[PDB]
Amino acid sequence: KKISQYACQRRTTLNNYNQLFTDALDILAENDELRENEGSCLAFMRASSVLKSLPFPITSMKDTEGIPCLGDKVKSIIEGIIEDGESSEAKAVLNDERYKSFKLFTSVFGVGLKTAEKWFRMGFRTLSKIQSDKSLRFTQMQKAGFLYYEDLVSCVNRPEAEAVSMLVKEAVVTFLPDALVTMTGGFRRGKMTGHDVDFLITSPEATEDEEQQLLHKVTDFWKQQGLLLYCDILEAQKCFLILKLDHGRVGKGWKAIRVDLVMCPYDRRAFALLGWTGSRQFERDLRRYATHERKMMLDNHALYDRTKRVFLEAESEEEIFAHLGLDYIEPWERNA
DNA sequence: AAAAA
DNA sequence: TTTTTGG
DNA sequence: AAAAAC
Ligand SMILES: [Mg+2]
Ligand code: NA
Ligand SMILES: [Zn+2]
Ligand SMILES: [Zn+2]
Repeated sequence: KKISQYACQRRTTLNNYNQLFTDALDILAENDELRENEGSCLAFMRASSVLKSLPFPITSMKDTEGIPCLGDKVKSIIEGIIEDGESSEAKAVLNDERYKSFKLFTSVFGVGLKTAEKWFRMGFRTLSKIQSDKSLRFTQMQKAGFLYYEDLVSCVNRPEAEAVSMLVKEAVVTFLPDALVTMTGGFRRGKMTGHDVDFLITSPEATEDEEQQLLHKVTDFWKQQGLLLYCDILEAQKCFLILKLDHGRVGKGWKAIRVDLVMCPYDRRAFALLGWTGSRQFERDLRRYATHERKMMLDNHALYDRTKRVFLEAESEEEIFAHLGLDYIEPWERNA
């Protein structure tokens, strides 16, 4: 059948038969992100995403016929990999000094595009030279990023994610006993690793005040146990944390783990769950499909119909998919 | 960079 | 061709 | 301004 240009109309499981092509496309996309070429970045991310959905490996140029998001530039890259098993374009990016510096600097929690560019233009090339510099001033986020660097750069596995789930649930039910805690992100899509562990917290009986106070109560509780290594609460309501995960719950005997908690009103739980499950590409295409194909607006809180001038209600992800005129895609099929 | 407008 | 690309 | 998210 006809492969859609939208990730939300494709089933993308973790069994990628085209990793040789998508690893090269992911490097080219990352370079364009670093060079602030948003458009070329998006074109390589879409091409990589569509190849990830294929139930077979590309073995010839003829196999690319009728596949969307594969223009002339992308087909040249695929042709080159079929030729000798390597991408000369991706190899050049991997050896580029700006690309190497941007990957290294942005690997620090609290360092993005602007700070990485600033440090590179100052002549810095290593994290050791940045940390030991007497003139540089670091944000509270960067201080935590450097202090827990080794732990944060190693990836979180499923036993660790589960151990964190237990800590989150134990803390949450202490203040809201009827609260529902769901692991979202990559782990909900079936990944066996991740950079962090994400949770959606919601309560069917909590008041507007109770809902607002929960993340402050849970983080104060952890601060008292000496488990809160970093905390930033944002406006729903969410927090970006670093938690101390003791070895015994799954050297120094503990591991720093990046955790994100999202508190949402009970009614909006389907929109939040859908938004936080991801992948990033699946979310982008859901919103793009809603706008361009249905004249609808979708976000983590709601679904709005621009023609009917009404907000559409949903108690489940299935209901959101049905409002959009999409076949339901399971979370493990959203790895776009 | 690719597809829609 | 010019505009959009999550937002 | 910057970073943090899927
Ligand atoms: Mg995650
Ligand atoms: Na970063
Ligand atoms: Zn996260
Ligand atoms: Zn909204």
